[PDB]
Amino acid sequence: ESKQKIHVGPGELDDYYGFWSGGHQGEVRVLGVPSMRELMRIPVFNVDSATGWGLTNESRHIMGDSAKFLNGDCHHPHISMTDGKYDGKYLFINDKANSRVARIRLDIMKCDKMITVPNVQAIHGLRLQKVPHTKYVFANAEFIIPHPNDGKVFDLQDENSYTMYNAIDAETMEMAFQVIVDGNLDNTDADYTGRFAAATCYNSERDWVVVFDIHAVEAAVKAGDFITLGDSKTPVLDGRKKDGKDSKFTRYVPVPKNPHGCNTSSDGKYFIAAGKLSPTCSMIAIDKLPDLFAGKLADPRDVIVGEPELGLGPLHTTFDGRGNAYTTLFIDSQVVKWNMEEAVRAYKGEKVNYIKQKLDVHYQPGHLHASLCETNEADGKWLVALSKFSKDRFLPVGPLHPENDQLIDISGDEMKLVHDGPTFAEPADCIMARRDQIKTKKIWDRNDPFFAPTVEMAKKDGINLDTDNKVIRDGNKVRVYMTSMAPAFGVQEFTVKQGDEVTVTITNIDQIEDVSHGFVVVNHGVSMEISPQQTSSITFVADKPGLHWYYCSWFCHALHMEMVGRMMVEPA
Amino acid sequence: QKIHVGPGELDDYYGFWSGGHQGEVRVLGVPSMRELMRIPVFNVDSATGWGLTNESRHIMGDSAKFLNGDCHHPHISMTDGKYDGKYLFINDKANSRVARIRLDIMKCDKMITVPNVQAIHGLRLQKVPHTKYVFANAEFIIPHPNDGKVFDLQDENSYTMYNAIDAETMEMAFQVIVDGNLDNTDADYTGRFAAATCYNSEKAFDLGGMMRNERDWVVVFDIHAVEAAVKAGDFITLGDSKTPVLDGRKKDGKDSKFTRYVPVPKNPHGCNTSSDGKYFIAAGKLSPTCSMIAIDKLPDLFAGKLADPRDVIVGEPELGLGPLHTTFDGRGNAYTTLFIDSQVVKWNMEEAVRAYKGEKVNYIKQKLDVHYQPGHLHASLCETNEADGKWLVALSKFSKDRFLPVGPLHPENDQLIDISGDEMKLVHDGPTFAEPADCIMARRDQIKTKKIWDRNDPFFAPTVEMAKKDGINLDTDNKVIRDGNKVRVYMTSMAPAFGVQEFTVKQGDEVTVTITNIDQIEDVSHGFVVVNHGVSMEISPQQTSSITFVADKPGLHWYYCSWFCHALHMEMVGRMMVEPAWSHPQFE
Ligand code: CUA
Ligand code: CUA
Ligand SMILES: [Ca+2]
Ligand SMILES: [Cl-]
Ligand SMILES: [Cl-]
Ligand code: NA
Ligand code: NA
Ligand SMILES: [Zn+2]
Ligand SMILES: [Zn+2]
Ligand SMILES: [Zn+2]
Repeated sequence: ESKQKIHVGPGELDDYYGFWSGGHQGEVRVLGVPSMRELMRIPVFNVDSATGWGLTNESRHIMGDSAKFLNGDCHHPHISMTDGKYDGKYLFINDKANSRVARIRLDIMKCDKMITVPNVQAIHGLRLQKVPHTKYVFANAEFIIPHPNDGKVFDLQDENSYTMYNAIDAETMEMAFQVIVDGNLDNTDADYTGRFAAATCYNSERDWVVVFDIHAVEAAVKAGDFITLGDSKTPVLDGRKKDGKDSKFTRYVPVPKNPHGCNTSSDGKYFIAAGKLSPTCSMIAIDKLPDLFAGKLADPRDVIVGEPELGLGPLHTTFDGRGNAYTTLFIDSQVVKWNMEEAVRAYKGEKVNYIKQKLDVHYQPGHLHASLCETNEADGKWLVALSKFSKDRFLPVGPLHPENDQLIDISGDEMKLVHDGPTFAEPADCIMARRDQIKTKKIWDRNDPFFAPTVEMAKKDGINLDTDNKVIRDGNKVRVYMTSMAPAFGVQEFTVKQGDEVTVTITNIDQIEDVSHGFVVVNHGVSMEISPQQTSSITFVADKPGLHWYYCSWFCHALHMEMVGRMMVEPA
Repeated sequence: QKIHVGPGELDDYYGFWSGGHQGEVRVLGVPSMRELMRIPVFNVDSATGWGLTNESRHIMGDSAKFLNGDCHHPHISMTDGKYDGKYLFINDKANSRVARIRLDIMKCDKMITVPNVQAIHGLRLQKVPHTKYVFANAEFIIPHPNDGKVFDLQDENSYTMYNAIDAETMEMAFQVIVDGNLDNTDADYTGRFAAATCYNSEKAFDLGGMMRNERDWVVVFDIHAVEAAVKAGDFITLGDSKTPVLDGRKKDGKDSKFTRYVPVPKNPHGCNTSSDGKYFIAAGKLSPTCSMIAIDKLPDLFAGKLADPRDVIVGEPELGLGPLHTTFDGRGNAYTTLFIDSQVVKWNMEEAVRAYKGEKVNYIKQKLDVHYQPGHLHASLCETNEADGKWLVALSKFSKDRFLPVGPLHPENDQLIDISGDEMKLVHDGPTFAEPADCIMARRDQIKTKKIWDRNDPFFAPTVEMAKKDGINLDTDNKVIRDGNKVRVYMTSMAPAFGVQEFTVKQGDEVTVTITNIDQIEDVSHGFVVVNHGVSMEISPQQTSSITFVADKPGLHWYYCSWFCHALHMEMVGRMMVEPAWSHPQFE
C-alpha cells in the first residue's frame, strides 16, 4: 500500500534533495522532498542580483566570454555517479539558448565551471556516464548547421551540414570528443558499463536511436584518427552512415516515430525510447549491442526486444527498481505504470497484460522522475511528473501560468497523487537524491578554487585577504581590499577620481555559520553576497562625482541598517 | 483553519512577497505558501525577457542598464481604506527606484528613478480616500548638489527627503526635506497625515555616531499643508528636476508647516498604522519598546495646542529585546517581532495605553518562539480596515537547522502562524531565497486577473506605434522590413508555427523581432530564443513582444520557441541567415 507521509512540519526535515532545472529562467533550484519547498536557488546562466552571479569577477571568470549573455534555457539536471550510484560530487545541466554545459559543486551549491560547446547550436539532451564513474558528460546538440558556418553555405542538406554528439570531461570541464551523426539529436542516456551510450534522433515512418560505442571512439582518439573543426582542438569523429556503410562508432536502430525520451532502466537491461507520435515505447536490449557492433546480427531492429503499446503521446520513462517502468502520456495526460519483462514477453507473442495502472495528471505531462531512478539503487518511493498546462489547479495569476509538478507516491502497488507543486518558467526535468547522498560545507574553505584567482590577484598586490583593509592605487585603477565582520565594513570610506575603475574585494571573516554580508553601491548597478570565509569581488566605474553610499544588503545583525560606507568621487 | 491545500483545492489568499536582494516580486498561494508566479521588476528575467525586450526596457528607462535591485516593501493600492486590487508598488534600495505592478496582467508596468536621492527603502501607500500618493523614504543623507565639492553630511545642504509619487501617473508629486534620515513609513486613515521613523538624527556616518542620541524620532507629515504649499507655488526645485521640494526641517528649533518631530527611542525601525486608524506604532529596536502615537492628537499637535511633541505618545509598552515591526489582527491586538529574543509578542493596544497612564495591567498576551531572528511580520489584511485576524507571516533572517543543509548560504524562514484564536499557532516553515523583507496578503476575491491580453494594452502600445509607421497590422502581418542596417521582422505566432520561419540579413545588421501571439486559447504561451545571441522572451496570448539584437555572426542561426505550447513544440523553430560582411559594402 502507498502510504508515505508528505507533511514535513515545523522542525522536521525533508528526506530527499530535489534538484530542479530552472527552465527558461536559467538557474538550478534545490527543493526538499516530500515537502516540495524550494530551499535554495543556484544561479547558473541567469544574472542573480542577490549574490552577484553574473556581476562579480569570480562568476564572470567561470562564465568566460559567455558572461555577456544574460539568459539561459536549461532542462536536464543530473548528478555524478560512481559504480552506478550517485556520489554527491557534481550536478551538470544544459543551456539550450547559448549552447553551454554547466557544472555545479554540490558541497558549496554553486556553479564552478562552464563551457560553451564548440561548433554546435543548442545543447538540449544531457546525461552522465554511470560506470565505472562519471568520466564523461554526454550532451546533444539539437540543430543541424553548416560546417564551417561562415555564411557561404546555408543549405542544411549540404554534405557538411550536420549536428554532433558531445562528450565533456566531467572533471576538467574541457571537451573530450565530438561525434558527427545523421539527423537531429533529442535525448540521451548511458549504460551501466561505460561502453555504450544512446540518443534519440528525429528528422533523419521511422527515425532512430543512435547507439555510440564509446570504447571505439576512445580508441580512435588515442590513435589520432580524428579531425578537428574550425579553431577548436576537440577531436571530431564521423559517426554518419556512408553509402549505407556503418561507422565503427555508431549504429542506427530504427524506432517510431520522432522518438523523444531516451531512458536507461535501473537494472541496466534497456535503453527505452519513448514513441511520442507512436503510442509505444521501444526497448533496446543493451546486452545485444556488442553483437550488433560485431556484425553478428542480421538487422539493427534485432536489438529491439519490446514495443509495448501504452497510450497517446509517450514522452519519457522512469523506474521504481522493482521491475516497473513509468511513462508520461502527454496527450492522454496520464502516467502509465507497466512491467518491463512482461512487455518483453508480449513482444514475443505471449498474451500477457504488462500495463498495471494509469493515473491522471494535470495536465499534459512531459518529463517524470522516480527517486534514484538513474542509479542501480532506484528505490521506488517517490515520483514527480512535470506537467506543462496547470489550467485551474492553482489560483489565476494573469496570462502566464505555472507548471504543475505533481508528487506521486509509488511505494506501493498503486500510484497515489499527493501534491501539486507550481513552478516558474517550465523546469521540464528534475533529479532526486537521498539526504545522506549530499554533503555540504557549512562555511567556505579559504583555499577554495571558486575564488582562487582573486586570491592570486591579492597576492600580486601584497594583500593578506584574511586581515588587510587597504586601498591600492594603480593609475586610473583602484583596488579596495577589506574584511567584513558584522556589523562593520573593514573599509568604511574611500576616495577616487571620476572615471576610475574600482574593484572592491571583500573577505567575510565572521566565523558563525549563516552570517552573510552583502555589498551594494547605490545607483551604480553593483550587488554581491559574501558568505562566511568567502572572498568576493566586483568591478565598476565611478562615473558619477560626489558622495555615493554603499551598504550591506543581507540582514546580518541588529545593527544591519547601519553597516554602511561612503565612496567619495572627486570630479574630473 | 484550513492549513493544507490538497490537489485540486485552491488557496484562500494571494501573497505578494518582496523578492529581497534578488529584485523580483513573487506571488504565493496562502496558506499553502507555494509560489504561483514570479513577476520580474528590477532583475533581468531570462524566461520572459524582462530587461531584454523593448517593452520592458522602455518601462525601465535609463535604469534598464542596471541588472540588480533590492526590494523590501510590497503594498496594494486602496480605496476608502480597503484593497482595491489595481496596483502593487515596491521599492528599490539599490538603484533608488519605485515600481508599479498592474495586478490584472501581473507585470511591472511603470518604474521611476526618484530624483536627487539615494536608496529608496521604506514605502507605503495613502489609504484614504484612496491611494493618490505612494510614500517612499530615501534612506541616506547626501549633499545637494552632489557634484563632488562638498562631502560633509553636516553641511546645511546635506540632507535626505521624503518622497511622494502620484500613484496613477507614476511621476513625482513632491519631496519634503527632513532632518535626520528616513527608515520606514505609513499613512493614516484620513489622508492628512503620514509618518516615518528616523534612526540617524545625528547625521553621522559611523556606527557610534548613529547610536548616540537617546531618542531619534518619528517625523509626521501634514500632507494637506504640503499640497497647499504646492498649489500656492511655495516650493523650490533641485537640479534639473521639476519636482516641487518643500523644506520640512526645523530652523533654530522652529517647526516647519509641514512636519513635526515626535521623540522616540531608539534608532526606531518599523512604523505601522493600526487597522482601526488610531495609532502610528513605532518599533523601538535598540529600545525594548514600541511607541504609540495617537493620530487623533496630531491635528492639535500641528495647531500648537500641545506643549511637548511627546504629548501625542499615549503608550510605550515594554515588549522585549529588539522590537522591529508590528501588525494587527483587527481584534484590538498588536503583534510585534522581537529580533534579539527571536519571538512574536501579542499585546493589547488599549491595555498598553492604560498602562502608560499608570494603570498596572498586563497587556502582553503571548510570546511565540520563531526560528530565528524575525524582521517583518504581516497579518492578513492588516493594512486595511478589513483586517481579518486569520493568518500571520513572520519573516526570520537565520534559518539555521530548520531546513536541510544547502551549503554556506542558507535560506530564510517565513513562518506561517494561525492567529484566528486566542493562542498563536505555528503551522508552517517556508524557506525563501534572498531574504524577502515584507509580504502582503489579499483575499482571493480582492484580485482579478486577465487570462488574455487586450490588443490595446499600454504595456506594448509603443511597439504598436512603431509597427504602424512601417504600415504593419500586427494581428495579421508576417513581413520583413528593411531600413538601412536595421531589419524589423514582424510575425504572428500560432502554435506550433512562427509566422516568419526564416529571414536573411547582413552581418552587423540591427535586428528587431516583433511577435504577436494570435492564439486565443488561455495559457498557450510562446517563446523566442535566438541561439548563441543572448536573446530570449515570452509572448502570451494576444500579446505583442519585441526584442532587438545585433546579427554579429555570419552563417545560419536557429531560433526556437522556448515555452512548451503544443505536442509539436519542438517543430516551432526558424532560421536567421546572416550574409558575411566580406560579401557586402565595407565600413570602418
Ligand atoms: Cu552586514 Cu547586514
Ligand atoms: Cu510555440 Cu512551443
Ligand atoms: Ca540614532
Ligand atoms: Cl529522456
Ligand atoms: Cl514598517
Ligand atoms: Na570554462
Ligand atoms: Na517611468
Ligand atoms: Zn526535456
Ligand atoms: Zn521531453
Ligand atoms: Zn524592517
